[PDB]
Amino acid sequence: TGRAVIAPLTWLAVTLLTGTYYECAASEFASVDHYPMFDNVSASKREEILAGFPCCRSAPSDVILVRDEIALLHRYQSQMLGWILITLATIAALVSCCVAKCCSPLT
Amino acid sequence: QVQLVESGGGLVQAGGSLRLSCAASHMRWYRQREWVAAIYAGTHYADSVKGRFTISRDNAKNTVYLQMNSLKPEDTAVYYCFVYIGQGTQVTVS
Amino acid sequence: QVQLVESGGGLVQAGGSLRLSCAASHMRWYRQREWVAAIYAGTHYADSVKGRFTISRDNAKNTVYLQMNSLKPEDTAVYYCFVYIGQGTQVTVS
Amino acid sequence: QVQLVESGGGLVQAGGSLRLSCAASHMRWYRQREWVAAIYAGTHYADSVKGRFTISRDNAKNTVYLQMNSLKPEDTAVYYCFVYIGQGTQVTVS
Repeated sequence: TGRAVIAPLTWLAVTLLTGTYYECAASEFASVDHYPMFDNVSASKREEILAGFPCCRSAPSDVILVRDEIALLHRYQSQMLGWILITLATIAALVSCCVAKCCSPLT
Repeated sequence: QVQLVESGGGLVQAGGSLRLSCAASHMRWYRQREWVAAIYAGTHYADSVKGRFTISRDNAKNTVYLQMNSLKPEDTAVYYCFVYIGQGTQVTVS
Repeated sequence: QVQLVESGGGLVQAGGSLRLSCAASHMRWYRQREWVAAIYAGTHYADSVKGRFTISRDNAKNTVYLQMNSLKPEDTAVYYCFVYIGQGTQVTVS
Repeated sequence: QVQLVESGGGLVQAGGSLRLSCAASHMRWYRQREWVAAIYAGTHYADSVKGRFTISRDNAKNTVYLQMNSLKPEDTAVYYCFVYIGQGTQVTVS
């Protein structure tokens, strides 16, 4: 089992460390209540700009700094997620070995 | 029911000053569409128009004033108002 | 039953102003054929004429007005209207 | 209840001296936004303007005065006061 799962876990850890997948995946779930500039009372242009800025739409119109911050946050969050996963994985492995050393009839 | 009307426009040559007033019955200023300035008294200015533009608003008159100094022909465009979209008035510099 | 008739053609010197009035008995504007502007009061312009031409329609007169500002001889062409192809008028700038 | 208003600016030729007076009802100077000088009565200055600007405050008048010497057109900017942001005044040197 360990050799079977070592490849996808490495895949997931590398992807979460890189953070680009997390950036292009969790951008539309960002928070806008903190930013007064992202009010967008129309309730429509907010989501299109939220989905469109992370990809290639730089648009240096006094917005980039704001978007930069959000990216950083996601990156930070991304790292944490990856780290957490690794820790949990390790713990699981240990407890699995414990089962292999508790439920095994063999000496 | 809130109506936005742009006032104070016209034609001013290079080196002059212009004042833009919008009546509203967190404001934004735009030109064409290019973002210009926004207010909360906290104020923001675009880099392309930084060092030149000034925006202020007073709650008593429910009007927003934009101060403009040493205008140049490079900013020949119609200015719109945002918060609902204002009518927008054309301003030309020659 | 709807015929687009355009008025305002002739000869205008460089840097002048002209009004091309198209009467209709979501409109588009083309020049020759190249797209110029599109209206519904949202207006769109090509980057060639961005900030130069202004298109406005009114349902009271069923007419569409395009404002030609900062005219030059380089833009000498014939302007057509589209909803059906407008006949158009040739505008020459010297 | 504390308000900051700037005074003493204007147009001054190169090589002259000008006085900035700000009314307040530990102050720093900003030009635009670049930091200029700070006060306690110890004062701190930036290298780009060091040796030309001197800032002093008096508690009796509850005002801050900055002495600018050998002004040049290269530093043409509007100067703001920070303790809250002052309105500021525009200075131009020919």
